[PDB]
Amino acid sequence: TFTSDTLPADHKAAIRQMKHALRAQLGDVQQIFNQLSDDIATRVAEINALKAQGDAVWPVLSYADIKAGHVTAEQREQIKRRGCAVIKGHFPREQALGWDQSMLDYLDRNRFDEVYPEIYPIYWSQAQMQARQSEEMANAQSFLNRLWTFESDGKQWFNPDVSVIYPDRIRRRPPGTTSKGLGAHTDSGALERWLLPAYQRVFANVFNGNLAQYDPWHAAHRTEVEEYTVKCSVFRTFQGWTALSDMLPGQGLLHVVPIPEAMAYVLLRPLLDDVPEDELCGVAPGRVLPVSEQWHPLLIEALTSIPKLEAGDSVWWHCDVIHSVAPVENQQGWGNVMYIPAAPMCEKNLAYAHKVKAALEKGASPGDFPREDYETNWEGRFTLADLNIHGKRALGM
Repeated sequence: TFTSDTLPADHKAAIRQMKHALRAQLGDVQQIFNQLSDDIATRVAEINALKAQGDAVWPVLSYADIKAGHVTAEQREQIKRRGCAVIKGHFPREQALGWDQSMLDYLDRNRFDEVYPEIYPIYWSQAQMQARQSEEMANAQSFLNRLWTFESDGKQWFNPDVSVIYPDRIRRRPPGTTSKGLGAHTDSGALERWLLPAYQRVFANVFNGNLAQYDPWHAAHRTEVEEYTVKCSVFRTFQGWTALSDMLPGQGLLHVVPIPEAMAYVLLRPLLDDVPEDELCGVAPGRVLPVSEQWHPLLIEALTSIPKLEAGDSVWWHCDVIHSVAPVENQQGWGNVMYIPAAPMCEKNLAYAHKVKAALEKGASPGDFPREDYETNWEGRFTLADLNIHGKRALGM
């Protein structure tokens, strides 16, 4: 047919056959697209009404409620409707600020300046690993993972109560920073969204025109997705990060299209009649899937900034959620973040977990990132001996 488990040799030819196949399957894609657009528009309307009232768009939950298990059904519903969430006070402010200073002292101790939106190529600081295997992070990941329908029919697609250690970096942006930011896009695959057999199953109700039956919270088959090698090696239910510093409004902040089903619009857009044969509305090999005003005006107008944050808060967004980082000139305040996602245990993530453990043991850069291995001979590094039981399970040990 047109699907391919790995990068097709001639991606343009594969794209042309996929369009012919799916357009035939859809029958009247334009009509389907208009209805989906109207539905998405109801959400955009809700969002603008909230913004007009100065009301919060991003769902806001207190970590206190997550910890006590007192998040209401209405709150859970809201997160599922918006596809994102802010966890207030996930970690006390002084703990998050302490982590930031701890990592700086770690860098000084190992003379980083002599051996080396500045993204730090460090992964094994005490702060990073302790935050990752903390009871607070575990409670958050479990809660978020459970917003998904992970058990479908007679199969459990993933363990929502155990998330794998996904070693990532930290980003520090001091006052005065001027950055272009990052254009709107989605991760977890680009061309794969259309050509990967697994994604054809995930988005079956999108490509067959039964949008009413498409549920972005249905986990089935997402765990079978393997991004092309031209990259993320794990299945994430939510991307996310913890604020290491307070973050002020308008200062080049994270924005998202708080509509998880927006991906359906993205998937059908290239199938309309104003799209060149070979083109996929900006999608290109080895690049993140872009979302623009040119191809997705309805979606771009829904981009919504995170609200003001205090160090210790954490923000999360569904794996299909479109996000960006607005540009900033002469940034006020700091913009420090520690990236920590939610990747529930499953065959795919267990395979990466074994690799993570080996990298940790050596203090080397994780496979998904550039091979810099700065920490291989650093002192004060988090080691296997520092792992608590939760950390061990998160590493498939």
